This record gives sequence, C-alpha cells and structure tokens, in this order.
Amino acid sequence: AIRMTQSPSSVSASVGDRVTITCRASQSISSWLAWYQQKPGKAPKLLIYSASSLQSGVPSRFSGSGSGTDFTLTISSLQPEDFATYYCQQANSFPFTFGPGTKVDIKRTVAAPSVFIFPPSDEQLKSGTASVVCLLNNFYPREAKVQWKVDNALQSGNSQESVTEQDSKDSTYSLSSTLTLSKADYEKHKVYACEVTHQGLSSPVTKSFNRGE
Amino acid sequence: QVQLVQSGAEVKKPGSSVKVSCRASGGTFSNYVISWVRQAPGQGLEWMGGIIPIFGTAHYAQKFQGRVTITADASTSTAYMELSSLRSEDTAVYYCARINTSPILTGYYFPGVHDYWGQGTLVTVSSASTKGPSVFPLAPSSKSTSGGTAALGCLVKDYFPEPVTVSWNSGALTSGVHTFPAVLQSSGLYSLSSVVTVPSSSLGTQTYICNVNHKPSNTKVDKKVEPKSC
Repeated sequence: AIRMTQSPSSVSASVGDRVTITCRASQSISSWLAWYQQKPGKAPKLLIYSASSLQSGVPSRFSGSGSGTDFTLTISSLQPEDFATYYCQQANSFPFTFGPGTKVDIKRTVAAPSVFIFPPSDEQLKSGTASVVCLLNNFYPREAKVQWKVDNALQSGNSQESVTEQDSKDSTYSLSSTLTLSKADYEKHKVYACEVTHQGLSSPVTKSFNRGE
Repeated sequence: QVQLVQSGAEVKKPGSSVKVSCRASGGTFSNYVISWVRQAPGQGLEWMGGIIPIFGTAHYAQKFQGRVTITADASTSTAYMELSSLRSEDTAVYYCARINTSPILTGYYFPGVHDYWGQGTLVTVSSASTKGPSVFPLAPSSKSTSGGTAALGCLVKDYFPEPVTVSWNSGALTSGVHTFPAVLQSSGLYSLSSVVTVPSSSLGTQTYICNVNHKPSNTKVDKKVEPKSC
C-alpha cells in the first residue's frame, strides 16, 4: 500500500558538485528508509539505512536525512563512479516498496542532434515490410521528441525508439527511431518525414525523402 | 564470505513456470531472510516475497500470491523462487537479496533493508522460437550527410533471443559507431540498429560492411552498405 515517489526523475551534474535527491512515502515510515545505487547491467548496492546510517564501505560523500514521509539523499562532492540511478525503499512494512529512481547523468553544454534519415532497403521491400529509420546523433540533454509524418499526416502507434547510454568521451546521447509499415501502405504515400524537437534547436527540424529517388 | 549466486538466464513460453536458485554462504542462509525482487527492462524494482530459510517460512507480496512459491534447502544452502503461469509481463531480471534487520535484534523481516544482492537472473517470456536476424542496409545518401561526413548503418531485424553482436569492417572500424539497444516488436522478435559516421569522400573508394552474429541460432550476416540515389 505504501507508495514511494522520487524527485527529480533525473539530474545532470559535474564532478565535484553537491547533488540532492528526495524521496517521499505516502504515509509515515519513521526512519525505516534505505537508499540504493544501481548501475547498468548490475545489481543494486546498499548506501544508506535507517534514513541516515551509512553502510560500511560506502564513501562518506553519501549521506541521508529525513524522517516520517520526506527524505533526502545527498552526494556532497560527486565522483565519476557516482553517475548512476538511485532508488529509495521503505523498509517499514509489507509489501516493501521502492521509489521509481533518479538518474544522475553527466552535465555538458547543450548539443543539438544531427538528424539523418534512411529509407527502407530494396531487399526488405521485396519481403513485404518497410522500415524507415531516423537517427538523432550526438545530442545533449537526453530529452528529445521525434514525430513521424507521411504526406504531412502525423503518425501514432507504428514507431519504436531506443537510446544509447551517455557517451564516455563526449557525454552525448544518440537515438534511433523506427517507423514500420507494410509494403502496401508504404507504396501509397510519397513523402516520409522525421520531425525532431530538442532544446539545442531553436525550432523543430524535419528531414525527409520522396519514395522512389 | 557473503555471496548470493543465482542461476543462469532462462527463456520460457507463456503458460510455463520458471524456478530460479539463489545459492548462499552458510552464515547468510542460517541467520537471515532471503528476499526476491524483480526488475522489468527499463523499469523499477518490485518486491515479490521472502523466506526464513532455516524454518522455510515464506511471506509473499499480494500481487504474486497464487503464482509464486519460495523454498529453501539447508543441505545446499540455497533458496528457490518458482513463478507459475508466466506471461510476457513477467520478463524481468529476478534478484535474490538478504534482508538484514540491523539495528533491531528481534525478528527476521523488519526493518526490510536489502544489504546484499545476487547478480540477478534474466527471465524472458515469449512465444517466439530461436531465430536469426535479417540484416538490412541503412544507406548513406545526401539525406544522411552533415558537412564532410556521412551516416550509414545496418538494421538487424526479427531475431530471438537477445543478443546479437555488430562490428564494422571485421572490427577495423570502431570510431563513431553507435549500436543501439534492441526493441521488442509486437511480433515477439527483437530489432536493433547500428550506425556509424564516416568521411563522405571515402564513400567513393571505401566499402563498409556490418558483421552481425547471433550466437543462439549460429547465424552470421555480413551486409555491404551502399550509397542510395536519395
């Protein structure tokens, strides 16, 4: 029954920064609150228990505070190994419940995506399906929006995307978005357009092609 | 001493059950609760239940009651989690973890601090059978160039299970490559793209090949990527 919330959902910070994350329980849990760190492909690790007790071996730059419903995790001077997702968990009562996580990623200057478009291959089209790909390359921050348009008509429900992990050299993200239609539909329309919206762009950018060129 | 070592990855059909093991160090087994927590891909953490291994006493989250059985065996120092009537919804990494009730002396469950975790066991639930990918070119064009460089790639489509590996020109080309995380399509098969940016002048002379391996099906596809008239 006890719902756990976290804010912000994500934070951008630099090495040396002080970072504070908050957790909230839907009712009072006294000090029965734990914090965990998780990195990609790895198990959670315990940092803080009893709201403010530091787990043995955990660096003293991590610290927790709060009691009742409102709680704080503070990383006082962030190190490269601290970029990760942080989760809270109420340890008060069944069912044990976790907050949704706060991702701390690497701050750099804003970088607009380079936007490229790829029509479907000859090979694929013969086999009866058409995949159109839109690449958003080397951008920051993470937040971005792709919209697909086909003869200027907006599309919904027929596209999928994924995003790379933040690049260890340049701290950017890349994103791939795939539009999938049958060969029958694909050959009805002409203009396939990817329209991208992002902080680094002063207005949304469109890349497109004409089927059969 | 403290170690929680879990069994290997599983692929199951809808309707079947899976039984995951968590082998523990003797002191951990003897003194503490072993809790189970799962995490669906891209998602948060969800408590399933826990057990007092020396007694076999099990408490389950309401959500899983009727489908989950947690057991333990002292002669192997191991805890087991069995989830029945699996669905695609149950695709997740399944963790075992030790609950440590410090600073409280009495009782096994509260406070429910999970102080050590196993490595996780991925369970993928899907009706699909093993299948190698179809690999399509993502052709460089005048619509994939910025300044003096061109983007090109490979679409690695309709394979099961994860993973595939993609290299470029048999490994000689690493710089500026982005191989994206696979998405699960509505068909139950994965799909992935891999892209690379290169100098546009090279597209005259330099051929680019993606090398796609899918170990589960013993398949390998080398796909030559060629410019398009677009």
